[PDB]
Amino acid sequence: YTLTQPPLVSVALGQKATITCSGDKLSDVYVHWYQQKAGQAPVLVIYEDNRRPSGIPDHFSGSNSGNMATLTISKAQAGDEADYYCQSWDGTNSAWVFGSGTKVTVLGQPNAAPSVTLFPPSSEELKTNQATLVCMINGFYPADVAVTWEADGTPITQGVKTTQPSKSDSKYMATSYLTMTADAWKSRNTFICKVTHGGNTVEKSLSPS
Amino acid sequence: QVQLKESGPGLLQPSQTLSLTCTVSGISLSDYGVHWVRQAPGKGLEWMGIIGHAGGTDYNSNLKSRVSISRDTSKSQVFLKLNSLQQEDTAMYFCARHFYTYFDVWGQGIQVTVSSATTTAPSVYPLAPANTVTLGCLVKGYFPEPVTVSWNSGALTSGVHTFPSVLHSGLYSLSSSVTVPSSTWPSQTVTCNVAHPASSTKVDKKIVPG
Amino acid sequence: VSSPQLRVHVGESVLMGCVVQRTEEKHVDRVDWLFSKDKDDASEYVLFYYSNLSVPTGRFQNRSHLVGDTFHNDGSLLLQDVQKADEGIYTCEIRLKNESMVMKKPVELWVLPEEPRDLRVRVGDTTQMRCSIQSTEEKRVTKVNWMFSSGSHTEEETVLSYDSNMRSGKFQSLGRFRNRVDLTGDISRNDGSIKLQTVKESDQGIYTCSIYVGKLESRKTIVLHVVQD
Ligand SMILES: *[C@@H]1O[C@H](CO[C@@H]2O[C@@H](C)[C@@H](O)[C@@H](O)[C@@H]2O)[C@@H](O[C@@H]2O[C@H](CO)[C@@H](O[C@@H]3O[C@H](CO[C@H]4O[C@H](CO)[C@@H](O)[C@H](O)[C@@H]4O)[C@@H](O)[C@H](O[C@H]4O[C@H](CO)[C@@H](O)[C@H](O)[C@@H]4O)[C@@H]3O)[C@H](O)[C@H]2NC(C)=O)[C@H](O)[C@H]1NC(C)=O
Ligand SMILES: *[C@@H]1O[C@H](CO)[C@@H](O)[C@H](O)[C@H]1NC(C)=O
Ligand SMILES: *[C@@H]1O[C@H](CO)[C@@H](O)[C@H](O)[C@H]1NC(C)=O
Repeated sequence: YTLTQPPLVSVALGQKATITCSGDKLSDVYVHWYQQKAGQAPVLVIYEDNRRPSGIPDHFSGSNSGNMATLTISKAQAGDEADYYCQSWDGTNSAWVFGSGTKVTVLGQPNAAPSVTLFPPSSEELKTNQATLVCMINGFYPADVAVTWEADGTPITQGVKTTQPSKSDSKYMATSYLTMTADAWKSRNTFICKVTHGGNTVEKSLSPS
Repeated sequence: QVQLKESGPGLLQPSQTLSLTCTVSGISLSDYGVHWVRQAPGKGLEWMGIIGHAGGTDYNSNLKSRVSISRDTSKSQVFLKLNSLQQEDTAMYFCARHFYTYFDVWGQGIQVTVSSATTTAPSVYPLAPANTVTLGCLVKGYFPEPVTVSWNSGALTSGVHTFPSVLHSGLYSLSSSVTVPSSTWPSQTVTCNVAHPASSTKVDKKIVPG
Repeated sequence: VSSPQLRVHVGESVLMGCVVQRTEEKHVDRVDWLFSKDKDDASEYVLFYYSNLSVPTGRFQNRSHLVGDTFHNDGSLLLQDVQKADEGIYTCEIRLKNESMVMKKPVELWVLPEEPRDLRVRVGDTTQMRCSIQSTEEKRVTKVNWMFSSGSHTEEETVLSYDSNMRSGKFQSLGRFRNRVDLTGDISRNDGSIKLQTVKESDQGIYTCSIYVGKLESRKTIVLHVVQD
């Protein structure tokens, strides 16, 4: 059993956002709202239909009528970009019930360029006859990035793996890994990871080291 | 400093029995009931059950008779126990305090993978360049999630980035960075502090220059 | 350098917080609560605590209660039935087992005149019946129930019942009061004030609010006059 909730709700900076929460005779029982971010515990943002804990920004407000609760995020900030679950009480069975959940995305955010950092394989790792090159991409918006690898003008595809971007508050972050062998690493002139965000191609060099 | 913190095994084989423990600090269980709530990767929040202030218990209809919640007030400790572990018992498990009609305080949560796969410890490799300098830590080849990453036990309270995990060949890999001003890292020794709850591994890997 | 300030009506209850970070480790050796009218003038103990035994004293003997779990380094004070004489500065001093001391900012208690106590509603309108204790510390109120009883009633009626350990989706309001009674206070902020929506001639009577901080109950009473226009 889950309370009906829209999957996604967008919003420009400062814009108003409204998340609905529907349930049978929902308006004969308190409804509460929680916020959850990337790999974080939920946080109570609204409780008892229409109330707010101190520590929650003023621009949050809730209502409950016509068996449909609504979490209002007036004047939306980038730090409001999260997952929101409403919550309540089933009085048929005796249980507490959550909503399906809504992902609130915050648009109108600016285009920040990524800061790249290419690392060589540790000596400690080469003993293993394995060499991992770590090219980390940091502080970029939006969350679109294609990482490419090279070695003496020859692109390396197989043996590569790139992570999915994830948010830091004002930006997205990711990293790509190139996995050579001991000899593969030490037999090639200059390695490059090519990071692509927008019409931009940041490249960072690496030689014996 | 009212806190709930959960604890237990991170990895289990099927048909085993899960048993989590939630330590409620700064208060007494004698006058507050504690919830257990889980969240499967894809899906949302699912209420499993409650142990009320009075020790009474109610559960989720679907979770019928292979869930078990008890406690020990002397330790301020509320236990969960799950039976007949299948797949998508794999979830984040949270314990939360019950205030009136809502969940005022929540635990940090605990990730619990249910897989056939054996536990694998990470290999921790340092990353150094080869004004401000950015250092790094490569926590490679572990299973399952999660994997902590502190710098100097948390002394480094800034610039610390921990990047998402990649999944290849049933093993996870994670990298973490830290930026510090020129004439600090050489002068003063930075340290990486990786921890893998699962395998019970902890690793303090000082980032030497290279 | 700046005293938290607390204004309460004569007869009401105040809770005055005194917590070092709540841990599962009793580090509180002693807890002392002192009262003073001004400075330049003597202080008197409201209450002092040591070795799991508290001594309420003075005029505060009957009215002062150590509400915080001292085994959790919470030595908060609850002063009931506040008088005008109680107007002054309240100071919490906790001696820690590590022998350091913690003095909390003295709190100015300003006592206001007595609440109306006599409410006059007009039939077919909404009124509010307020009931709340005031504290520097939130979420201390563990239970609130409003009881209705017309001077005729050799009986009591639940207007609204709300508790920290509810196995319901909402407050309990029974009978007549269903659909009309509604909570205007934030119980989490120790505020049990309620609202009565569509008042009928028969609503007339005495409403009694029992507001609890643990076992300790504070009680208010409000006479409701209904009028036909
Ligand atoms: C006796 O016990 C005292 C209480 O100890 C705490 O509470 C008890 C119940 C237990 O739970 C116990 O585990 C707790 O530790 C203890 O007091 C504590 O002392 C520490 C220092 O060792 C304080 O931490 C520092 O706080 C100051 C800020 O002071 C202001 O704020 C605090 C509250 O936030 C107030 O207490 C003060 O009045 C001030 O208003 C910071 O300046 C400092 O940070 C700076 O230094 C740290 C290094 O520690 C750096 O990392 C930072 O960058 C800063 O440069 C600390 O954070 C702690 O606040 C304090 N808690 C209290 C008083 O409740 C006392 O030390 C014990 N006595 C002995 C002899 O051990
Ligand atoms: C302290 O007194 C309290 C009563 O509030 C009691 O719960 C506790 O067990 C007592 N501690 C002792 C006897 O050590
Ligand atoms: C004080 O306690 C006495 C015990 O006899 C009781 O009669 C009275 O109601 C109490 N009053 C207050 C204000 O606590």
